Amino acid sequence: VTLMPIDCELSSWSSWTTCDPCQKKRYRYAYLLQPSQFHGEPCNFSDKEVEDCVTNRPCRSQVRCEGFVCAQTGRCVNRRLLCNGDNDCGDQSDEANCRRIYKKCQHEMDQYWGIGSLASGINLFTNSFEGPVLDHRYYAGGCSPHYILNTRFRKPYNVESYTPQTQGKYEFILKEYESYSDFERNVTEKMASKSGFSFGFELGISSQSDRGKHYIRRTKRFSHTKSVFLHARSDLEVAHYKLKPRSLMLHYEFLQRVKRLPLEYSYGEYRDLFRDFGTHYITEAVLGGIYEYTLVMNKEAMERGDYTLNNVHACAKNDFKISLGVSVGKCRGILNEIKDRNKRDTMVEDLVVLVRGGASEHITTLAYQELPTADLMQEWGDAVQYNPAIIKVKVEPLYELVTATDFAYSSTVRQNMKQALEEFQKEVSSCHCAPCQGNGVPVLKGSRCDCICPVGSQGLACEVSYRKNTPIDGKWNCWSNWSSCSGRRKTRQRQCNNPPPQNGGSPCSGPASETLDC
Amino acid sequence: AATPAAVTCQLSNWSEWTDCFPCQDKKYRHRSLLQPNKFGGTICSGDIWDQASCSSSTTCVRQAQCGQDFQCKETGRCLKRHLVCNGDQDCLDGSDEDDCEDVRAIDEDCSQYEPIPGSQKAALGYNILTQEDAQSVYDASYYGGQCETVYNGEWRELRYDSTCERLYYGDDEKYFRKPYNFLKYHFEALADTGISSEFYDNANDLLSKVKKDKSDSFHSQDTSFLNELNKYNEKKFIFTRIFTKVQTAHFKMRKDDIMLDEGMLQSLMELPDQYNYGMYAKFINDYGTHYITSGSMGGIYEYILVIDKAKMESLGITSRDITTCFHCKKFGGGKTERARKAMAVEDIISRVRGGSSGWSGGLAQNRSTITYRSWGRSLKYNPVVIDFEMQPIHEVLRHTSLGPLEAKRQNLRRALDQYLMEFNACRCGPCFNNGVPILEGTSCRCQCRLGSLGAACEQTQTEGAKADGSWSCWSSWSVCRAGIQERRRECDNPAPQNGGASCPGRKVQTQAC
Amino acid sequence: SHIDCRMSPWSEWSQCDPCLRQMFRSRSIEVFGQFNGKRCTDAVGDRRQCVPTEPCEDAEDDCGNDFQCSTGRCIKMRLRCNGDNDCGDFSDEDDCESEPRPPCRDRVVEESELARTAGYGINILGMDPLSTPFDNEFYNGLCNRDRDGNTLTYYRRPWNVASLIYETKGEKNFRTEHYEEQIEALFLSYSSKKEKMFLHVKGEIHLGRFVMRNRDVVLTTTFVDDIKALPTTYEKGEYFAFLETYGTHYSSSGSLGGLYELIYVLDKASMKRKGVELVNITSENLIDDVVSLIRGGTRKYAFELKEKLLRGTVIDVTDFVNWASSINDAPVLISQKLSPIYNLVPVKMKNAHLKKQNLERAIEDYINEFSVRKCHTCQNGGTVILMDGKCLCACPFKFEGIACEIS
Ligand SMILES: *[C@@H]1O[C@H](CO)[C@@H](O[C@@H]2O[C@H](CO)[C@@H](O)[C@H](O)[C@@H]2NC(C)=O)[C@H](O)[C@H]1NC(C)=O
Ligand SMILES: *[C@@H]1O[C@H](CO)[C@@H](O[C@@H]2O[C@H](CO)[C@@H](O)[C@H](O)[C@H]2NC(C)=O)[C@H](O)[C@H]1NC(C)=O
Ligand SMILES: *[C@@H]1O[C@H](CO)[C@@H](O[C@@H]2O[C@H](CO)[C@@H](O)[C@H](O)[C@H]2NC(C)=O)[C@H](O)[C@H]1NC(C)=O
Repeated sequence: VTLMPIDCELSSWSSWTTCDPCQKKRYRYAYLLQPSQFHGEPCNFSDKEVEDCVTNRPCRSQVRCEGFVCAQTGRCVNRRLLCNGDNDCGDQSDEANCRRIYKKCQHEMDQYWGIGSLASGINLFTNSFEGPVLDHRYYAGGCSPHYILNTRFRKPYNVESYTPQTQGKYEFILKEYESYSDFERNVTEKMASKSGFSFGFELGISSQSDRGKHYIRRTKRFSHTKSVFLHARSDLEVAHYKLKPRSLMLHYEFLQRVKRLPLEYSYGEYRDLFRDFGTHYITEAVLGGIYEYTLVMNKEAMERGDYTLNNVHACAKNDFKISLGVSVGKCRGILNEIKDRNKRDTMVEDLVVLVRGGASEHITTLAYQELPTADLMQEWGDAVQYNPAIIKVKVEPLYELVTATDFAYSSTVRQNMKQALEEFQKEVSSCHCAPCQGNGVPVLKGSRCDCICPVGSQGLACEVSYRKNTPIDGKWNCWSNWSSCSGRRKTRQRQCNNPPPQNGGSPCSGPASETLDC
Repeated sequence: AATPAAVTCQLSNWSEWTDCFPCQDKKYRHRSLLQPNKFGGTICSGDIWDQASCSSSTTCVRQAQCGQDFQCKETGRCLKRHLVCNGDQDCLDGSDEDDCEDVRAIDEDCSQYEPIPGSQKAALGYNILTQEDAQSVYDASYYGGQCETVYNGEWRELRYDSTCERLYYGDDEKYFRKPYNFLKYHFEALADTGISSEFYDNANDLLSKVKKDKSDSFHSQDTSFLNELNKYNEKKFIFTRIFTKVQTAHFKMRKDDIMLDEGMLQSLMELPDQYNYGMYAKFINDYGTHYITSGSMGGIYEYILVIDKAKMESLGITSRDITTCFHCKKFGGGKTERARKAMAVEDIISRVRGGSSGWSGGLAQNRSTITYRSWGRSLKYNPVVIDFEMQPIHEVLRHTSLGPLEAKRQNLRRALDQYLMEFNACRCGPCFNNGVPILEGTSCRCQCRLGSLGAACEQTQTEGAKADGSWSCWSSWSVCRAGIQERRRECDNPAPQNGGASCPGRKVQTQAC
Repeated sequence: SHIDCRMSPWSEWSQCDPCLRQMFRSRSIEVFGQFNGKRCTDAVGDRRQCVPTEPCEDAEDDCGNDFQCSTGRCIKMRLRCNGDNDCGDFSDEDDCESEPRPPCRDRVVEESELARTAGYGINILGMDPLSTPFDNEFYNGLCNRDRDGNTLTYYRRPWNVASLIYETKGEKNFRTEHYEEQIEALFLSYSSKKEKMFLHVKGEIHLGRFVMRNRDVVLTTTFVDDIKALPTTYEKGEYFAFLETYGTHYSSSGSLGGLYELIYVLDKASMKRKGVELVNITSENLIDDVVSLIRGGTRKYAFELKEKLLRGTVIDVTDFVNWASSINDAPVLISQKLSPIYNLVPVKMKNAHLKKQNLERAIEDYINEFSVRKCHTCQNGGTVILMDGKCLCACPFKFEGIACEIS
């Protein structure tokens, strides 16, 4: 069989760690040794295990709150943020039982459109949003007037600026190429010969020989090649967002999940943390939308035509007359004719379209195969104001949120996150997968790996295509372990997909080998 | 292949009644499905599962499932007490909101925002054997007293005030209340389109003619021979594929403290801690083999068109003719034959998953700027679960607020392992011609693609075409004589009929004793 | 000859059912009346009034602390005073005079028709949908609002329907096949021309699926009453009449939608034939056969599309859209998951289990008793068909007749 399903493999357990003095629990975990692929069996969702403990030792109490404590959330909030007219808890505790609530933001104020998306962490290795890490609805007062057009906004406490730095870059490149070549010949041969004798002597003798020969040859060959490349792209930018550098108010959920992290290092918990919330958070971003269109046409026609003819004639007549008469007429011929015609017509077309940001109406109409009307591009860019994608991102790793202001043992947790994150970058890399066929890209998807098959390819491994051969791009295998310290080094065999096969495409990226101080 | 025969659906005898469960006053018993009805034949009227009223002679000693937590009367949902009188009915009983003297016990002023539309399907269980929604696993309507909202980026909706001439967008539905079980519900407008189109057309023609003539006359003899062959070959192949995938949401389900649906909760507590296959089988059949924990919400369109045309024509003729003269005699003979064969086959599949019956039908009929735009508009209102990740139904238990449940969880794992290889579609017989076997309840179908007809898709309007094999069901486990057990399966249900693909997976399976 | 149908003797009379005042007989259908014999229209069962030989063991029961309505249904007290009609004839609400509290506090919610009809009864014999046995006007005091999805109108999902998801799908599937041959050649000799064409087109639309609640399900009063009015003994005719009025199954889940289909087949052959025995023949035959089907949607659009579909006319997508949109008004149950109707016979009822078993057996006998299996064979292997009370077969070839007896 061509395919062979490969089941998930994951390691034997770690040791149990020692009982966590605060969590009164102990932990155990396993590493994903091999993701399941090609419809292999998926492993049980138990790469983590947990146990309860006796309290072999106490630990530090939860960090002192000098402010008010929000009853349900336990958000430590400043006493100036009570009776404020705003919920600063995610709960009414701040405003609960206030004798008088002094509404500061009396006006009608909108939140910045999509601002709460940016409070989500991202998995940088996936570039995909995760659970909320920051609370962008916490205003902590504020109520400075921020306007966009006539619409006035209330900025989150966390956000330093959200400002409509509008810009747009269009780019159109059309390249059409034609070649034709034609070749013909016409060629002809005819030969005729006669020889006869007729004499009187009494006696009479006569002889006649007839020869005719014709040869004809024709050849025709035609090639027609017609090639079109059309790449169009619109980069639209609508707002600039920056997070404040300092004293961020975290989201409750992230706060608590951090609170539950073990003080002893055990990768499984920080792994689950990243899988919930990801690895990084967005300090600065450019918000807008992308449209990108790319069509490839190759039209190749060839014709070949051949004609061959041979003709031969022979007749001979010899007659002797002296009454006596004898005659023979003897004649023979062969005709040969060949016609041979071969024609091939091949058309290969592919299109890819890609859109981000805006309303679904505009997104899909732009997802049709026709280049858009300027009107619909206007309508799309109008609607991107309200539902933009994130074009540019500048990120900081999530551990930079872990701050003593919020968490006991902040340094320890921070360091654990660094270590865990480093291991996480290894374990979640796509390098681990078996190679796709068909120039497919393996996307690791938790414990199993999916081949994103290109346009014109199908099946679990992209094994189905009508194209006989197409360039296969090279893919790195996983980088080696760290070389033992006398200097530090890694290597990549560029092997996992071989770059050369099937008119092999690009070689892999550099570097093939990476070296460092220990 | 001639039609296979019907078989009657067949069930084993009843298992014995379970002892009458003290809290439920119910006896239970199960049959096992020894044979579905397969290619027609008498369906079972018997169900695989049965339950009967029975007084237990013993009290519900366990009824005290919860202490300090507030437990609803109707249902074992135990709530953290801040939720009592919190203003939101946190169980179907509503008792947590009953007799609440303290109106200021309400948690927050959230209710103006309605729940995310379409959030309910993310709640429902999934049955991988039938690809059908089950009952709810998650409580889709539970907020835990929290007021997490979600910015609906498509909130814009034109309104015209005739009295003003103002043309404006109505603010309504600018946000949705996120249900507690959703960790995230990222509105994110994406589209990706991919098209390929490949045309291969080849035509070849040959002619070959021989004449061979001899005449010799004084008595007259004259012999002529002709050989001529003409042979035409044409093959025309068109394949085009369009995949346009639109996304509007990414949603993820919390891995912690999953608030099970009330019905699921009850049904779960009713399960015995001892293994009883019938009970857990019923549970899986109700809530599905699998529950979902990752989502995108989208519309999808796919268009596939394949046309093959081939024409082959041949003429052959020979003659030999001969003559003897001076009285005159003439003879001749030879072989001539003529044939033409031609065929064309064409099919299209156009399918849309997305937000309106009218426009999704229209776009299934007719691809255009008009149907793409109007279907995209319709996706504003009725997006669909376009992709999801899932886990076995038993893994929720680890993640529930309840605790270990590990007896139940292991029982459910065993039951699943069985159920997946009892109600498996493989046990419906060979669907020929790439028909899909389906086992619903106790009964089988073959779903036939349009070329095929009949109970097994067996008869075909044309006489033979490439159709793929499929696996038989796994045999029983061997005895494990060593510490290892074996299981065997053959790519013969059906065999690849005309050299279609051999089915890809393992022929042989092996297992720890 | 035709064969006249035949029936069993009457069974013995049952004993008198002490609560039902009645006695019963059974009568098997020995032969259906093949070849257009006498139809067996006569009743499979019979019943007679009886003055009962013993006192009735009452069918009433004490619901205790539950509210017991004017109808037999008992409901929990909180459902009284809901404003919603939680029982028969508002008796749960006529029980209430003060402090009414709708669970749809401060708002109006539409009643979904697709929810009202969900849970269709089904008879396995022709899979005809009967009316839902579920009382889909029972909300159990909830206000779960859902969008129609094809419209922004929000509707209250009834308690029985665990899910009603507008998981819209549209499909068109098309295939064409064309085949053509020309062939030129005691002994037999023939030369032939042959052409085969097949064309198959169907489209499906899915409006959404309902899933009926596995548990705690509340049924119509007439359904439960008709389970009460049942002999407790097995009485073939009385359970058959129950299954005939409710169906042997219900859809525990189903997809509503619309469907259209067009099939075209053409087969053309020309033959020349000459034979010699130790004749000359010329023949032309043409067969052209077209069928057009539409299901669901409003009549105007459904039929306009179906006619425009049947003609070679190219359909303007606007009319197809108008039909597919009107499917929202008149859906059809295009698919279902079938559960045996006796699974709705509620636990906690007198002889509930026994009536379950008896219905199981009655459905067995009903499948069997109306089985075509006991019709005589077709003479040319055509499909035997059980009509109403008579049996025949049909064959498509030149072999023809009420049993294909000739050709
Ligand atoms: C075999 O029968 C053929 C008809 O059954 C007959 O064909 C006919 O020939 C006629 C002239 O002789 C012609 O006018 C008429 O149209 C017809 N053609 C067809 C297609 O039916 C063949 O001649 C006959 N064969 C022999 C050898 O007599
Ligand atoms: C080979 O001969 C053919 C036949 O004469 C040429 O084609 C003809 O060209 C003349 C003049 O251009 C036209 O008037 C005829 O209509 C053509 N006939 C056909 C059938 O093509 C052909 O051009 C010659 N090719 C070469 C290479 O000499
Ligand atoms: C899809 O449907 C539309 C609407 O019926 C069709 O629109 C027609 O397009 C042709 C050109 O392709 C024009 O000649 C007609 O005037 C158009 N009609 C209208 C009302 O605009 C379209 O042709 C259809 N396309 C396909 C591929 O079926």
